[PDB]
Amino acid sequence: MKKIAIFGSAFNPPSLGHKSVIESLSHFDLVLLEPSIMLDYPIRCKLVDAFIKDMGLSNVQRSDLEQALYSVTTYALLEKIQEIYPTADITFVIGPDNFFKFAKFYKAEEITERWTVMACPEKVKIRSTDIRNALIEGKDISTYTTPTVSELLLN
Amino acid sequence: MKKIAIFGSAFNPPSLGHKSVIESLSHFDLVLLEPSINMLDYPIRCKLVDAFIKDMGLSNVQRSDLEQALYVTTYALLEKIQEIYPTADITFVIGPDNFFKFAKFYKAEEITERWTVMACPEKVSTDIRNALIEGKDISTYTTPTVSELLLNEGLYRETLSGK
Ligand SMILES: [Cl-]
Ligand SMILES: [Cl-]
Repeated sequence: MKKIAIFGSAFNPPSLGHKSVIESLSHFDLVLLEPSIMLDYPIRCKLVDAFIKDMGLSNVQRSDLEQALYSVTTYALLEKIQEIYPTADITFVIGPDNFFKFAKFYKAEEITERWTVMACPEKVKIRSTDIRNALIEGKDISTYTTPTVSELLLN
Repeated sequence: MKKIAIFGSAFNPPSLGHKSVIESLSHFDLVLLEPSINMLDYPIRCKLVDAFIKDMGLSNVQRSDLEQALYVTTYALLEKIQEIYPTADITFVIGPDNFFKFAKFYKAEEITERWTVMACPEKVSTDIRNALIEGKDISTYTTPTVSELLLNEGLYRETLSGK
């Protein structure tokens, strides 16, 4: 791996919103989906695994760096992935909202000395709260996420 | 081709700081350097950028002059680039200083709706301009052919337009 992108999110649940970001990253050697430590962590991990299967994109894997680090800061996460892959160049994938407020992040300056920070457009716009509310309300969520994820959510 | 990164800068003059950003973009199919419009005249900056590209020896980098053609906000520039390469995915590249000032860009939010924005780390131009005016060594600030052109034409120290 030379170019590694790491995309942290609640993935609560993974949605077509996340997919619209992740599918833009085909030029990276490895794209790591790191679920943050309401759906509990083990279920979110299973949902992310289903999501990855559904997307069928060769460069995407789930990462669990927060598990050994466990609050877990972006800095700590990037430091850890850099230690695992010393020869790689690391890119942190962020939402635009956080991109605009990055100066407030713990060790923001230090991050910008070491690593790339990338905001990808959210071409599909879906709030997690809206999906989880749809589940409670009993409405169809098949167009909100990928098929295996939706099957797992209903169960 | 499919992944195109655009890096705008004054390139006034191109430095090892610019190189540190551009060399991180090997994963893009094409990287376009767009010089913007103590400011050296645009055609001279273009000449420096051409030498800089040759010096870096990175096969995916080209100079682009679409700003000259539009004579220009980032928003307008990206719209034009998307027009020229309609099937490409475009990423706009900035360094840390513009990164923390990005909200101030014209239609910054609309940019993020349409295109990827990437802030690359500075691992390594105003220091060069200062060293040239004072006769100090610049060989550690820029690439060899750029240094040659800066000195030979008396850029900054004696002229800004070469006229
Ligand atoms: Cl989420
Ligand atoms: Cl500059």
